[PDB]
Amino acid sequence: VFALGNNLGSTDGYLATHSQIATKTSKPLLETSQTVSVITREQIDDTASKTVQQAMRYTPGIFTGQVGASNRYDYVVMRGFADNSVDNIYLDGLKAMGDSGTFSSMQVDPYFLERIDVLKGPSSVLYGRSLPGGLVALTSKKPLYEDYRQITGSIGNMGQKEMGFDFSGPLDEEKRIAYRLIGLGKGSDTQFDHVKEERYAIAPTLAIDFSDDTTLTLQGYLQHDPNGGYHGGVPADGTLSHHNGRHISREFFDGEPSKDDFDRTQRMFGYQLEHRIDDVWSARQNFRYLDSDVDLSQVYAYGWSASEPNKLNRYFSGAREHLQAYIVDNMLQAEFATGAARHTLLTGLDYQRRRTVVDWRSGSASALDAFNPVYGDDAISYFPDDNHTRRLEQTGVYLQDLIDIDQWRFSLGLRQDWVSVTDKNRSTGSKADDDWEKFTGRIGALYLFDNGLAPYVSYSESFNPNAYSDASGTPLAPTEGKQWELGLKFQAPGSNSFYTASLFHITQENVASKEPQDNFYTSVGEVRSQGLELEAHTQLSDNLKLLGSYTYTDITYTKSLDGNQGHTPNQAPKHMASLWADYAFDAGPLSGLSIGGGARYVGETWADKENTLRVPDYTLVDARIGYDLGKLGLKGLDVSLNANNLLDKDYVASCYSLDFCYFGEKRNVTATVNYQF
Ligand SMILES: O=C1CCC(=O)N(O)C/C=C\CCNC(=O)CCC(=O)N(O)CCCCCNC(=O)CCC(=O)N(O)CCCCCN1
Ligand SMILES: [Fe+3]
Repeated sequence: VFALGNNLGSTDGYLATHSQIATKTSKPLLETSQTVSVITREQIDDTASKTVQQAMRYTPGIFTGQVGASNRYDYVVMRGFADNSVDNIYLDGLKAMGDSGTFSSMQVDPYFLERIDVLKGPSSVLYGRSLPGGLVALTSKKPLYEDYRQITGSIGNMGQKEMGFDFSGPLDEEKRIAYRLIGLGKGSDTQFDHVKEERYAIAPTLAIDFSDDTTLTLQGYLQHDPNGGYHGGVPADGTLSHHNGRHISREFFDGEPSKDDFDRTQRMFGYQLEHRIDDVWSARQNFRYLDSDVDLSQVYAYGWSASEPNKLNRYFSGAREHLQAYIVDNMLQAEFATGAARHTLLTGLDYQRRRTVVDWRSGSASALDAFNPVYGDDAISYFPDDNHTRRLEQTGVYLQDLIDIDQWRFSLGLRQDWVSVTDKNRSTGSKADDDWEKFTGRIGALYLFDNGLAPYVSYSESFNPNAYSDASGTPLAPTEGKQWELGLKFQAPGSNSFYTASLFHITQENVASKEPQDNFYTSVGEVRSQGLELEAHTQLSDNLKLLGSYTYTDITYTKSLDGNQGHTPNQAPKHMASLWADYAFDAGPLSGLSIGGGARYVGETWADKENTLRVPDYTLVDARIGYDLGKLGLKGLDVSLNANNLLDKDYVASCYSLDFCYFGEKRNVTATVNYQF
């Protein structure tokens, strides 16, 4: 029922059957001509992820470690495209609406979600401004039409506090009206010294059934991060090498406790409206408005001091940003048939308007003795202020037809966009003002075999506004992703196991490169990613579940005046592989017990785009044990005990630069308890 803007599959533990992220209507994973991965609530829960970015540790084509063990932002690197990777999250069908050009990027706390879909490659024909990596859609919890009431509390190493509830049920006699109220306060320290994480989040949801054929859902999300944990980055020289014989803490705080602040207040409001006209015509409208306050004040290590032996330079950055943004998507779907062809035709109009105000401050601070340092001097030789107002408008009209004929399943997509990005410098009084029309197209064919085997070709296209200056101080013409993808999807009919293989080849044009001392960017640049993703979910018995993934990424600068042509980028492991298992007990003394575990393997990261040194291929173990002490005879009460990186390793995640390497997260430990009623 409905299926326009709805997934409507069946999840069985770690595997789902349908997804619309590649479709904007429920189409089963096995018939869709794109690379989709679903991360279930159970996957997130069992695997003890604290972050959207953490959830996808076990997913092929995804690099989790762009900024290492810092839970401030969600850096998801899809197929080795890391430039812009914060701008990749879609919430309940609509863009997150952050500013990857300021500090105002959002975090959706997994507790509020129940499902993560992930699409790969150029995904713009339905979504618009997007990356050639792909994108990630968070389907949050919706109202349940019968009482579900649960409370949690997790304690962990690193002084981790979590406590949350999730209440839902019908308010109505006729049960046409249902609600949901999620909420969670959440503390933590981090491995890092003098950093504290906080979050306080609530989420009311009200779902109404007016007719049999019409349903309006009302959405609200308030989230307060009074502290942002850690976000610094320390040099290659004392991490990858020894720096004069010693080489930095796994807890090293490059900042200043005196002057350490991160304050993000996320206030969202929206609705999803669904109306069925005919058994042919259904139309949906999704809207969201966002309002976010970000206050930063960080002092950070930028490379070694010439004049002091074992101390780093420290520079200040400070922000007060208020962002306003609203996005709407209006769709119109005809399910109809014409001779043997089942036409599933969508036309769509989406509009998003964003406006950021930014007050940026910066300067010099004291240097810091990198091994066993002393804190206390916190004056700043400020630089000039830099205050902007950034606007962005985006109007999108798109049209899509899924043709079912015999065993063939065809996807056609066409989209027009009209973008307008503005950057008024309030300090200078100078405003850059650029407008763009670009046209994207997708085309995807797949034969479904009666045995449940399905090859598919697919060609798709991406676009996104450049983040650079036209050596005239103007936004450059936007970057363009093109993809050939070939793949093989398979599921025997009486199995609960699913197999994906993807061959991809993605070129991305007009990416900002220049002559090195010369500092005036030109847009003739090109990046080329190709490879093969292998993803496997398998049931053996009712208690056994498995995940296995393999990823080969050949990413190159096909053009760069940087001097880096033929240079493969940093933060892009050529190979990657992961595995996860979970065993429960049917009957006997161990019934209600679930032991689980797996491992992740990352390949070699380059520290720099000139490719001067690689980063140790690191390889981590995650484990857990859970007793549903409901088998004792306390029904609805259950405990989990999880631990990540069981070998408590001190590795670096990756490096942006040689001056900037990010530490891998240490052994995280959970113990958590749940009652339901
Ligand atoms: O090294 C890192 C990770 C990467 C990083 O923070 N960057 O500077 C930029 C690299 C990644 C781009 C992904 N975008 C974001 O994470 C959005 C927020 C962010 O951290 N940004 O860099 C974007 C802010 C735009 C302003 C440009 N930079 C600054 O004002 C100070 C440096 C700046 O951008 N900072 O946040 C402070 C620099 C301190 C380094 C601590 N963190
Ligand atoms: Fe930054």
